[PDB]
Amino acid sequence: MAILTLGWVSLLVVFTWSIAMVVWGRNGL
Amino acid sequence: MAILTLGWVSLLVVFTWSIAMVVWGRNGL
Amino acid sequence: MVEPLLSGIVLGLIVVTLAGLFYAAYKQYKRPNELGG
Amino acid sequence: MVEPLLSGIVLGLIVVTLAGLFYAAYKQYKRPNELGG
Amino acid sequence: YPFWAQQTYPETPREPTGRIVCANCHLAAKPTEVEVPQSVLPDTVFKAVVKIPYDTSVQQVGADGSKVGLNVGAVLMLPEGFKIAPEDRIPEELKEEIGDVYFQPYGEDKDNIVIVGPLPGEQYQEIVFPVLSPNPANDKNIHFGKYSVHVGGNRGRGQVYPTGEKSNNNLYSAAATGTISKIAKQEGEDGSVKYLVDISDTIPAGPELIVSEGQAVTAGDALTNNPNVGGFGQLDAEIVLQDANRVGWLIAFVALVMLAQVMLVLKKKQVEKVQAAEMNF
Amino acid sequence: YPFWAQQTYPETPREPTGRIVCANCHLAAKPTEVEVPQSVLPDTVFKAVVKIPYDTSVQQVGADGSKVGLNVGAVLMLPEGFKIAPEDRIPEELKEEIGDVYFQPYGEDKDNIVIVGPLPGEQYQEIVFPVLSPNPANDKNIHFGKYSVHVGGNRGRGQVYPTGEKSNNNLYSAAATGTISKIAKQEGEDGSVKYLVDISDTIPAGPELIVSEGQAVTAGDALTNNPNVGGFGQLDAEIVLQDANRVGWLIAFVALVMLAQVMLVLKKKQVEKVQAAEMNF
Amino acid sequence: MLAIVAYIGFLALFTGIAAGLLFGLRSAKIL
Amino acid sequence: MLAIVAYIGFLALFTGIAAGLLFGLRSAKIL
Amino acid sequence: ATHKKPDLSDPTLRAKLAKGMGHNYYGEPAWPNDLLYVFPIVIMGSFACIVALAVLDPAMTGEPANPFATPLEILPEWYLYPVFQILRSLPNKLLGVLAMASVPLGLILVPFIENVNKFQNPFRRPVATTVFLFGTLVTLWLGIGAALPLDKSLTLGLF
Amino acid sequence: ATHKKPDLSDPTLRAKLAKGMGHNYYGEPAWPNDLLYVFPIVIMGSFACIVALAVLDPAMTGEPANPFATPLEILPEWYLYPVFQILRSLPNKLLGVLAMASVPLGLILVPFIENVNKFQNPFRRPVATTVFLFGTLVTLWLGIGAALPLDKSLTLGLF
Amino acid sequence: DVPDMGRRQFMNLLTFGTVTGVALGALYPVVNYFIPPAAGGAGGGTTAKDELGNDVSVSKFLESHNVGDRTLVQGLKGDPTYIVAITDYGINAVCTHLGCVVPWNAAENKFKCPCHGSQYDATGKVVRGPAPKSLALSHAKTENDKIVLTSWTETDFRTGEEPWWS
Amino acid sequence: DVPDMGRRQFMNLLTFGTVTGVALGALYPVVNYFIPPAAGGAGGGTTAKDELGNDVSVSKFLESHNVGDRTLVQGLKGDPTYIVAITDYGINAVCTHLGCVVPWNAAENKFKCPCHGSQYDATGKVVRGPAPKSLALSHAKTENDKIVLTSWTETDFRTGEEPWWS
Amino acid sequence: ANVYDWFEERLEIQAIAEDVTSKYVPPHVNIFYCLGGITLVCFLIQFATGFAMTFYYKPTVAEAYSSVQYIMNEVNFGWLIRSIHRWSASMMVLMMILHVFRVYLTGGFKKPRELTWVSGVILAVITVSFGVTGYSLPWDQVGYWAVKIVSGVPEAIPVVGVLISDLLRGGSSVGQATLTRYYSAHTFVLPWLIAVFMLFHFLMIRKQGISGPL
Amino acid sequence: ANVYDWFEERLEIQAIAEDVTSKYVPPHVNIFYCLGGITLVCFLIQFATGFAMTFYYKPTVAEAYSSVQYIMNEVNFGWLIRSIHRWSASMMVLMMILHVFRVYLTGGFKKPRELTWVSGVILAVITVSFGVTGYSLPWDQVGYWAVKIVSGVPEAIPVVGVLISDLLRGGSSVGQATLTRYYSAHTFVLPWLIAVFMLFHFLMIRKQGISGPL
Amino acid sequence: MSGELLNAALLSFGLIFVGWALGALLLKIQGA
Amino acid sequence: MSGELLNAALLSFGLIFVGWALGALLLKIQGA
Ligand code: HEC
Ligand code: HEC
Ligand code: HEC
Ligand SMILES: CCCCCCCC
Ligand SMILES: CCCCCCCC
Ligand code: FES
Repeated sequence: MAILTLGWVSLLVVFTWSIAMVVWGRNGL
Repeated sequence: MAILTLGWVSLLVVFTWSIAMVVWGRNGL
Repeated sequence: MVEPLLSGIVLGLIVVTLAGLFYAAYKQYKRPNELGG
Repeated sequence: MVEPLLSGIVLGLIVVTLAGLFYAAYKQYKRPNELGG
Repeated sequence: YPFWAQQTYPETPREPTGRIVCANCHLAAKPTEVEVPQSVLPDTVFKAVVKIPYDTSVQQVGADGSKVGLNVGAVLMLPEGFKIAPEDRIPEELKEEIGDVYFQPYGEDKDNIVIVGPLPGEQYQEIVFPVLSPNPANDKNIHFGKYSVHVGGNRGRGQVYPTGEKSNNNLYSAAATGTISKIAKQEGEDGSVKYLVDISDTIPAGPELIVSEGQAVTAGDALTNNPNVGGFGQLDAEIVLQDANRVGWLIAFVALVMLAQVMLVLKKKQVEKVQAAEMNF
Repeated sequence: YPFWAQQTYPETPREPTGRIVCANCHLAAKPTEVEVPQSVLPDTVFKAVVKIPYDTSVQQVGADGSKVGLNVGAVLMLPEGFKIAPEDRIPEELKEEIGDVYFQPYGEDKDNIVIVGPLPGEQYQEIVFPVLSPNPANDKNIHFGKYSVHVGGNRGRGQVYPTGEKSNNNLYSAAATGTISKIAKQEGEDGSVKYLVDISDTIPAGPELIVSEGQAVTAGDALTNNPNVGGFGQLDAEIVLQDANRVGWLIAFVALVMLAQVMLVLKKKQVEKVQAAEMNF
Repeated sequence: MLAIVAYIGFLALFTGIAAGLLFGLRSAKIL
Repeated sequence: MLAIVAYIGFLALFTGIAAGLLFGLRSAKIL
Repeated sequence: ATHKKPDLSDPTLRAKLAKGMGHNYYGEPAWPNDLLYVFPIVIMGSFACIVALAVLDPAMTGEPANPFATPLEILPEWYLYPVFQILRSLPNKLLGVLAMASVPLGLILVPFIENVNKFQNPFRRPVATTVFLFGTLVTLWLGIGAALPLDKSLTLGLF
Repeated sequence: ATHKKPDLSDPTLRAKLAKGMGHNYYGEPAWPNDLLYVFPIVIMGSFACIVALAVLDPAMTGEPANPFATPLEILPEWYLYPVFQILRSLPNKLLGVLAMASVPLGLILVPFIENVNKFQNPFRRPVATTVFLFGTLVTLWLGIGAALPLDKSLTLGLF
Repeated sequence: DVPDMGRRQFMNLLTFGTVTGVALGALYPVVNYFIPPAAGGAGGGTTAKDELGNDVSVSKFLESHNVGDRTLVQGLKGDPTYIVAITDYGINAVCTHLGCVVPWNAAENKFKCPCHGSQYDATGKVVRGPAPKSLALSHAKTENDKIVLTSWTETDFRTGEEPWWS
Repeated sequence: DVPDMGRRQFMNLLTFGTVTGVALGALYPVVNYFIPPAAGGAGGGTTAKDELGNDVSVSKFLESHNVGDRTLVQGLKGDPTYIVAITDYGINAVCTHLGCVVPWNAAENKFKCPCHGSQYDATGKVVRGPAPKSLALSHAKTENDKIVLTSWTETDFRTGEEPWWS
Repeated sequence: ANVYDWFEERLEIQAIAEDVTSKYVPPHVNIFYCLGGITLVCFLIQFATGFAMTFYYKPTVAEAYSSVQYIMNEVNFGWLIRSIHRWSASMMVLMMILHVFRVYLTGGFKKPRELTWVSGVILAVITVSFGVTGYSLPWDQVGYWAVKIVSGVPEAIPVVGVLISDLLRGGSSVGQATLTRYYSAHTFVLPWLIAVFMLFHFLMIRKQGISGPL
Repeated sequence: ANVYDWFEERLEIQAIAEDVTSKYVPPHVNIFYCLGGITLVCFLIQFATGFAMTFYYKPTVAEAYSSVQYIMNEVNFGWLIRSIHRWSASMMVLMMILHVFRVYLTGGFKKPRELTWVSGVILAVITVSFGVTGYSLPWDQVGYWAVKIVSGVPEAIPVVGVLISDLLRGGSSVGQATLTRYYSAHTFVLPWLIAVFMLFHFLMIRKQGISGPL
Repeated sequence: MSGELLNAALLSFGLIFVGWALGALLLKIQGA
Repeated sequence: MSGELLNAALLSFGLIFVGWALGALLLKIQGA
């Protein structure tokens, strides 16, 4: 049942990472 | 049953007249 | 199903429109308008 | 029906976005950019 | 006959495919025409002409094998509510045009399905139907609109009896493969003329024998010709149950449109006058 | 009891409105909680905890009118395919957590509808259900997806018997309007304690008489208090029958998206280097 | 026959309307 | 607990990927 | 009639004329002479004719669909009569499909074929006009043929 | 980072700046820096989050509609919680309708009310910011109140 | 010689006035089209169906429901109407507060709405809850083994006032 | 120091290559979504219904249809299939020329299509008309008082060729 | 005050008016040059009436025919809206044909207007698709068999034929799925498609102006 | 030859490229200025998945619920398309709210951008209408009673209330007509309306540019 | 089905010329 | 219904700051 946890984790991570890449690409916001 | 005849006649007339008014308004075509 | 009224309208309008277009073309062919090229 | 996940996302994002906007506004208030009017 | 149609096919003379049941016994195809108004007003008597044309100088084969003139028959399937006009509602001229026609419904609660015939073909190549249109104003099941009309028209004797037995008005093929040696005549039961043909089979009078003295025929070849000179033909038509109010308002709207067009053109003329006077276009 | 629920309402413990039938006899409302996983894999044993909390130091009224501790009960409506896990499939720890619970189906072909209780309330305020999830791979009637779970939780003695007769665990109003003059005791049939009150009516032991020596009461006023300290509460939850493949492919897609984002940013960096070198932006 | 007269005069009528409105609005110093 | 590690290192992993691609493509005279 | 001659002293207009454009720079004013006054005449005329047809000859409602009974008559709308004819005349179904697809594709190819010359007038386009009249006559032939028995398709009930 | 200063010697730009426009004439190049490289990051991010939510928490299919059985719970979607609350709190239905209509109408009135000054920064707009925060808090209060019993609406289960 | 602004505006008024007339003439049938057609008046509406949309047989209905029994049927238009030894009037089950279907409680001799806690007596008049008005009534005229519900236009025998549903 | 066109194009290839990968990954489920789901395989498809969509009872069917009788049923997938003392094979009624349902004529011992005049014998092989192929066959295996039609994969006993419908 | 100046300062209406009044119509433009516009008019009619009928038509094998009858017999002016829809559909196709006659017989397809012609052909295919999909929505004999007799045509195509046919009829036979897909095509897909290509069409025409004199 | 020059000479791609590359992004534009765009993204998702579901969903009281179940259980990736539709609907409304937060807290609604704000409010009403109409299409308990409990609200309005309610639910009670009208609203009316007002929105933004720094 | 068809064709053909003639006449009585 | 809600709120609130921090870090290791 770890795959479920990794699923939700993947959601959180893609959210965090989207924000991070927008901040990086636009040079900080 | 003349009203039917006058109906079809009204179709023919509005067709003819549309053409006539376009010819008149655009000065002849 | 074949509709004679509609078919008649189609045929008639097609023929008269073609004839009209060739007439107009003939008019401009006979008397060329400005920039007629 | 009340959905706790969706509701949480709504509330959280609303609060953090409002706070973010006030932060940005505060930054420009402290340090006015060019044409800052 | 049409009453054989209503005998064998009681529910309806029209198959789900749209095919009229007369074609199950009348195997030859001849042209049938119809004349109905494009549109009719409610509670109005109008004329519906079923045309069943043929060559009167060309006669057919009677049951006994001799020539006879042929009779005409028809089935007229009208929209719901439509029915044969009451005689009190029929004008004298139309009465003159109709003649001695016996209009019958296909069954009860089927007044819109009329059967007619047999009639003397030499006097009834055109059958006139006095039809009364229904009225939506006093029947919630009747509405204004375009509806189908199904016509079946028939000439000459049929080919199949209701019992399933063939008639003499037929082409007779064969039975097996061999050599013809039975071209005689004579009878037994009734009168008329019969023919005995083996190679056993029997063919009635009427069809002309195209096989003479000793022929080496095969199974399927034609023993006789085809004496049939009649035929059946069906056709679809359309009729509009029209409302006078619709047409009236239509005429009004058309008049308004034409007036509006006139005003537009005249307005343009005024503007042309202004543009001629001024100079900013 | 829950078996009175399945006795009176055999088809289902859930009314079309979503109301659990226990509320027809248990008239007081107390909070009930549930703990189910957000999602489970197929053919997996998981835990479902029904919480029925109350004050243990507060005791209720027994049938004979004396104090007693109260028992807890519950009905758990699981999605189709779900059922109480086979004991061979239950881990030892979960076995320890469950205790002496007698899981019963509401009826045959209703294994997803489990009833439980009565249980000693002092030891079972949390009831643990060992549930086995179904598997779409070997049942065409089972599909992955989000489904409802309906929970009903109950404390203390009910108010209405299946026969329709009231219990002593009730508030007793009145009968008419006048003056109280019947505050006595005594009995006849069995033992216990009974009270005769007119103005005729009789009230059992349990409820405390709030009416003493000669009161001018009216029709509808309360003769006694409300001894009920229990109650019923229902709640809805949701569970996702999840497919591991869906999640795996999801993770892959997410990884690809993140990689793509990285490449886009790096590309922009390169372009920034070029724009720094050149000068046409 | 009826359709012919109805068509022709209508047409004739509305042409009368157009001309009458033309010379009418002209005489009314509008056109 | 598992969710925490999984979140942190992933994240840590992809940050390693981003930095490694940055300095990597830099050293490969592309960036 | 209001008219404006083309300003042949404007290089922008000349540049457009060289590219076959600029023909909206001269003539009668579009607004309001045509757009505001003449266009509504056309719109109202079209609408009135359509409405009149709709009232005098309303839409027909046939019989409910019957999957086990094929009607004696099966035809699409008129504008599909030619294609249909083709589809029911060619023994090879694939060839019929290709022929059907060839209509809009060939039409699409027309400008790239007739860009060999800049002539617009059909009387200066003898070959193109001939091909067009031929194709039109053939199209009408197929369309009329669609409503007839298959045995009389290449004849239309004539010779 | 690529940046372009505003050309304050261009009267067209100055004329736009005076009208509160022209703010797309300076700064970082839109193309390709933002449009081509950053926008797809946002699009893919949004899509990925939505897809992940869809997979991990799929749409639920309830029970068939029953016109004779009113469910114990009846709520619209979350974004209608405030209005709903209002609708179920006011005894006068007409007043509730008017209040409901007042939201987009008042919002529409906002620019014409705050055009009294050209300030954009909330810290230079104390009154407006105060009103906004108030309205937001009230909106959240109503929204949370919608999911609670009516008896605990003006309290939210607090005091 | 040249028409002034007054004449231009007047001509505009006439012309586009007529055109506007055409537009309205075209617009009337459309507007009426979107307005839903009448269901069918039979003295103010009749008949009463059940949950399957089938007509209710009185003889069969009374053999499935005892005395004092209340049962939802598809009354007027489609609204859930309470049928209550047949009763000469039917009670509308749609709440007056917001419109939830209110269930009946014989144990407390009153209708109790689960939405916001509105209560109606045995006849159906509001005694509690945020419900402002009383449940609507209908003439439950039984005939030819069918229940005919018609619009209650008589005096409300519960409040005395004219029916708020008119 | 400054990336040339080769490096820019290479970086473009990598970046937008990955993005393209994302797009394809998103596109696969959609494409598969629009492709209609499988009906349900039971040895190649089974069962046979009538015009009302009800399952055909063999015992009831044989008591309504005599010997040599031909009757259209909803065979495989929904196609009109001829049921012909039960026959071990069913004939597809959809024409091979263009797909009109061809009626049966016992008087001429053959199927005759009304559309363009195609003819098939008692078994259903083309003998006339523009129809290029023969009518499809299906295994009419009767069992548990129901007709089970399955896909004919054996040798066409009329032409000898492999079934054109495969 | 003055509201017009308010809307002018923001929308820049004056520029629009100048642009509109800067265009002229050359002498060679005759009445046939109306046909395209007339075609559009027909479509607009189709858009209106069509929309109207979505308020009563029901895309189910059980309900379709009955809903059409309901529109014709019970709905206020329903007969009118539907009949208008029929006739204006046929007229749209006819006027489109006549329009093609104009364009070809004036050589208006040549450089640089090739993309307008191509866009046009696409528009013709889309319009015919409207016709075909609509024709079968009443689910009467005519429409149903119009589908059945043409749904099997793409199967002639070697490798992707059966797939195409299945995608078109929503299965391997004509039924409810076919009706659903045809309705989606008819009231969602084709309106948007024809909107996009009409937009390209008109934008290109306005950009380039009408072709020159003959 | 060169195809690009061919398309360039006609479409004038160079002018488009110049116009696009003439725009710049000012320093004050931060991440919150993405929200509007994000909202659009959500809608595009709604447009795609929504369209997809019209190939299987059936707007009939008999078929609706079953068609939804069919989409969830039988259709390839149907569960995905529908779930995505749900979540992206909710996210569209949320992102729209956050976007309004941005606009108001940056004063971007003031002169001369009032019509962009008004257009925005209209867009919000339209979006919420999407939500309300879609919510009831499965014809489950939740959606059906969501309609029933709100369909009688406009009746509070004195003279035209009952008429409004009747127009909304297609009768004097909630039933099949209500579902039909809600489906037309949801898949025809609102998409076109929101297209028009989004168009005005975006055209006005592009015309005026983003508001100035704080 | 030839009568009504040919009639419709003939009418839709000639009414055009009737309208053309009427428009021309109006132009002549106008003085263009 | 308070646990999952508050959890979702907290996460959707703080992950923003985590991403902000990560982006800032990438910017610093970049050398912007
Ligand atoms: C992500 C980081 C961002 C940022 C910072 C911005 N956007 Fe958007 N954008 C989109 C559309 C349709 C418009 C209106 C039409 C148009 O302007 O051409 C905009 C507009 C803007 C602007 C103003 C532009 C100007 O000329 O001043 C700004 C400053 C802006 N946005 C910031 C569409 C999208 C989109 C998907 C379709 C996405 C993703 C974004 N935008 C993201 C962002
Ligand atoms: C096969 C070709 C073709 C088709 C089909 C076509 N167009 Fe056109 N159309 C053209 C071309 C090329 C022009 C420009 C010709 C010119 O500039 O002289 C044009 C011009 C027009 C015009 C302006 C001039 C005029 O003659 O009307 C309109 C309006 C128009 N089209 C609308 C439509 C609509 C609406 C449709 C279908 C729904 C359509 N067209 C279909 C090729 C086509
Ligand atoms: C109540 C107000 C409002 C609503 C609701 C609204 N808009 Fe906006 N939006 C604005 C205003 C005003 C601007 C311009 C502000 C500026 O220039 O700074 C804007 C800007 C935008 C922008 C560009 C800048 C940005 O911040 O994204 C986009 C894209 C956008 N809106 C899309 C949408 C979409 C899509 C919707 C709904 C479907 C929507 N908006 C709803 C008022 C609104
Ligand atoms: C058959 C009648 C034709 C009438 C034509 C009138 C115009 C030429
Ligand atoms: C309830 C868990 C909250 C975790 C928040 C982490 C980011 C602040
Ligand atoms: S379809 Fe059977 S013959 Fe043409």
